[PDB]
Amino acid sequence: LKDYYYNGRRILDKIPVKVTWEIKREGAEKEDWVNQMYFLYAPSLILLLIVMVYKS
Amino acid sequence: KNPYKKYDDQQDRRNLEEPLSVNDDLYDMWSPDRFTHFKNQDALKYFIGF
Amino acid sequence: ILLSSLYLFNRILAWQGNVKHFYLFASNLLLLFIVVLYINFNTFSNSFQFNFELFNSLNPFGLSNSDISNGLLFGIDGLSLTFILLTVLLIPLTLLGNWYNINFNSNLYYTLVLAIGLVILLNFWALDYISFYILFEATLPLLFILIHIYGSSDSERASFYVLMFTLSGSLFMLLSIVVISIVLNTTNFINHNLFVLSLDLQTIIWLGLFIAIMVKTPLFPIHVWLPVVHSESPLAGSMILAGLILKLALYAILRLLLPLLCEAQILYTPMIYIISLLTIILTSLATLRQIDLKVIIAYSSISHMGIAILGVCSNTSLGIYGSIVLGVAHGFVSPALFLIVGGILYDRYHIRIVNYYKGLTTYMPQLATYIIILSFANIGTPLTGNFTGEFLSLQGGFIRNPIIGGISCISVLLAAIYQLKLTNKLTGGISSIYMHRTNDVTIREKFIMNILIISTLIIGICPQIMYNLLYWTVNNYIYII
Amino acid sequence: KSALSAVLMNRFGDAFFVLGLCVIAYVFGTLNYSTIFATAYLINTDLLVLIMLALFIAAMAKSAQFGLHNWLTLAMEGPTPV
Amino acid sequence: AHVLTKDMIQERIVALLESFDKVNDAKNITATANLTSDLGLDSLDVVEVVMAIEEEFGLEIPDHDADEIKTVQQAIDYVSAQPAA
Amino acid sequence: PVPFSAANKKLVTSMYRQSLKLARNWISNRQLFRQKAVEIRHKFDQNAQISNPRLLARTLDETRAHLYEFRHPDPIVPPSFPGGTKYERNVPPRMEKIMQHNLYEP
Amino acid sequence: ELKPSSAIQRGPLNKGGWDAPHALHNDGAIDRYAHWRTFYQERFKYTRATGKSTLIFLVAFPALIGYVAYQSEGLFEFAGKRRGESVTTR
Amino acid sequence: GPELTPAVPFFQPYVLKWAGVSLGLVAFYQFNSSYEAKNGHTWVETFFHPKSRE
Ligand SMILES: CCCCCCCCCCCCCCCCCC(=O)OC[C@H](COP(=O)(O)OCCN)OC(=O)CCCCCCCCCCCCCCCCC
Repeated sequence: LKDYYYNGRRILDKIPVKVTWEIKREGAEKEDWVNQMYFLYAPSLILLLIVMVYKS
Repeated sequence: KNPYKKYDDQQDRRNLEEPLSVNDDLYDMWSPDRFTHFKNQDALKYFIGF
Repeated sequence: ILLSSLYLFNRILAWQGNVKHFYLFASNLLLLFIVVLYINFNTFSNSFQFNFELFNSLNPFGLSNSDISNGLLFGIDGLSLTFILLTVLLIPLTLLGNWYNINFNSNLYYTLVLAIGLVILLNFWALDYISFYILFEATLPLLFILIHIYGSSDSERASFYVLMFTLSGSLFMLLSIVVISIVLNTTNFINHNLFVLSLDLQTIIWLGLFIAIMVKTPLFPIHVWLPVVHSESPLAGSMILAGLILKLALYAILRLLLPLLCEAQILYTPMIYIISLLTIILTSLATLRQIDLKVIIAYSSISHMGIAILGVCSNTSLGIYGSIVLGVAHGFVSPALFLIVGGILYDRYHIRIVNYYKGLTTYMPQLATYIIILSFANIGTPLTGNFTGEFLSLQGGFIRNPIIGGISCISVLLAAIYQLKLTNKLTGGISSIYMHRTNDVTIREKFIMNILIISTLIIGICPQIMYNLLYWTVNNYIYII
Repeated sequence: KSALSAVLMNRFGDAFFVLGLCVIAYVFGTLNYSTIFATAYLINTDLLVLIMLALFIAAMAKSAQFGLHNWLTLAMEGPTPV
Repeated sequence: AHVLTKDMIQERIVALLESFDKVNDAKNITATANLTSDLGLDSLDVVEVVMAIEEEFGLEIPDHDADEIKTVQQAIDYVSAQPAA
Repeated sequence: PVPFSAANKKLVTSMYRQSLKLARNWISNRQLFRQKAVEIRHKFDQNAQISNPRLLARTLDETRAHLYEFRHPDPIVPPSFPGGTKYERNVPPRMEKIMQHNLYEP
Repeated sequence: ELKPSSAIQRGPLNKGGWDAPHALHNDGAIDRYAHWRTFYQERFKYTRATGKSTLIFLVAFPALIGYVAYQSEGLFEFAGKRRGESVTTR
Repeated sequence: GPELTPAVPFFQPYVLKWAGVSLGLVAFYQFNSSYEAKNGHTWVETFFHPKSRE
């Protein structure tokens, strides 16, 4: 499935939703790393900065 | 190199597959500018003399 | 917990088939855990705090609650906490920087990368010479395999260099550690400044320790392995090798050498200054005639390491603080530059020769802006941690020896030269004829670069923010009567 | 290339600037104007000459004295309002 | 801004040649006239004329392309081939 | 070295153009430039018919030497040409489609 | 008579992946130049010129720096020095 | 009058993300300082529980 989805997306330039290959690329495109890096990693880094500020 | 000839890369004045000298980095377009009007030795004479 | 978490790992592997999401999650948890440890770290105390012992005879598979210590000791002070924070900031980024370009046998690749990160993190916890040495060597076979299987065209020679040079230096370090072991019958870092060896034996032990330092830093004239290894390594290898592994040598100087061999270190300091000045000047000039992007970036690290050495061996508080700050800032900025040359350009064009690149600004304005920012950060523009580290290191060096540090001040110019010579050609001029237009930098690439730039800017504007972990450290190692 | 000229010649100046800052911090213990002007009249003259020479090489590059002038005329590559 | 047209180029070149004193006749200057043949311009005289043309339209003719133009129409098509002139 | 040939013509014409360019570069005043230009043409006219090889080759070598003695440090070039102040300013981009490099990521 | 087991079925090794379009148009001349520059150590020889560079940078320059660094060790103290005071200690 | 390019929304995702994080950090700083003036200590300090020096 992943092979089919990504190959269609890469050749046609169309997202395989909407269901016949729509062009609507604006938005609705989340990568598989975003949730981790934005809700765990980045808040962890913010907390580290706050802790350093008040530890100083 | 005369800049009215035509080159595949006009800015670099180079043609594709043209051989490079081993010290090509000292002779390409991005290398330090060279001055032709005087020889380097004579320019040294003039600068020291001034 | 361990049983349950292993079951979790196994099921995720069964269903997804790619281990990388689990590894990203584990590393992010590790970073959060280290931040929690920092929250509970007492700063008004120069004693090691989160101590534990492994492989004690009474509990070989557990933690030691015994009155005899014969296992391997671990614990942290402020100095080690600084580098641990750098390590856990960097590891998830080294996973994320290879998210899409590893396609064949990717599970092994990510396992190697995460293992190398975890070994380095444990190395910073080690509290005795043997535990330190074990974790110091354990990275070499992992790096050998990673570079051999997933490196570029010349990666066999590179894997052999990264194994053989580091083993070569490490074995002389091993001679020194054996001598310490049999002469003192103790090996730990908690009380090793209480043992005062005779000056002659000190002078001998110093040589082995410093040969290992010379290969690992690296210093002139045993540096020539680093450009090859960096150039042929896959991206995660380069990021770890430049951001973390080279910092182990600076840490080794502070932790293994200065507290034990103080008098010999005083005697040997002018020789260190000779070596560091040679490193700075000669490697900076040699960078000017390189034609491989990754090689140029790799050569830059060596000169910055020379400046850090000059700071850390200056016998001044400012010099040691500058060396540590420089190490951290380099750990931010150098992985970003390696990301640009071996992650972004190399994944689009699969080539590293400088002649092919020109005028990227036309189609990729964002990448050009990143290049400009990271270049001026790399040459020590103020408000960047690189400037703070270099400036304090040069202050300490100048105090230690005015002539040598004064001459060392030319590094400002020399670094500017090689770096800006590269960026001038990369961004300016007409778009190159040899390459077709590609995408500008992606969201993932921008995320990594943004993390690194914000870190270097935060410590560049207010370097004092590290002092709460380091103010004991800047006094723990200077030798003044 | 004109921009590279300017940035590199002024980095030469900035190298001597950093040298001067190191001397100033070592000799005076501070970079503040108030303290340096408070105590400069008591300072050893060789040290003051070292500091001022480094600072003058920096200013020389910035103000295009005949040592390090060359970038000034190359800077006319930029737009006229610049 | 300012933009030239093929006829403007032609009119300028024709006035230019009309101003030259070494020419045979003024009325005989055609678009496809040959300077060497019809106007009877010397070897060096056509050089003087090419130099006048470049001094008039503000461009720089290389040696190899200067000697190639033999007719007035050749001159006009060359001057219209150049973007900045 | 021919007294009158196509190659000889090409050489002498290139050189006379060089002389006029040089004179324009050196002389600020327009009237005097016309004076010197007329004189250059006279000098070029007088030696036009030299037939024997030695004398022609000698005159060509000596005029080459004269030109080299009078070379200008910085000639006048129009701004849009190679030596110009506007050369390669605001070069319009090649229009070009984005080649993809990765299956998953743009 | 000694042959590998018939029970073994070997196929080709394909690393897979998406063949991207070739975004780089390789120049053979530049590649040859880069190969010569990258593997220069394989062809290096000791001649007069290369030996002279060896003697300047690996022998002479270290000796100059070493003389300077061992002669000037402990010589200077600058902190708060006043007029008439020696800035040297020996 | 120069030409017009297509309309572009002022608040991009990057504007919202960076402004939000930065302004939230400054708001947190001021709240901590005010909570310190009232309570006696920074609200962030309360989560600090190191072992005693002894
Ligand atoms: C093959 C290479 C050579 C291998 C030789 C070494 C192998 C070691 C294997 C890794 C295991 C070490 C990490 C786990 C040990 C820590 C467990 C622990 O509980 O630490 C004890 C310490 C004090 O705990 P306690 O006295 O019981 O009081 C608790 C009060 N609530 O509690 C603490 O203060 C917390 C200590 C945190 C330490 C951070 C450890 C970070 C890394 C953890 C995993 C590393 C895995 C490395 C894998 C590659 C192999 C090197």
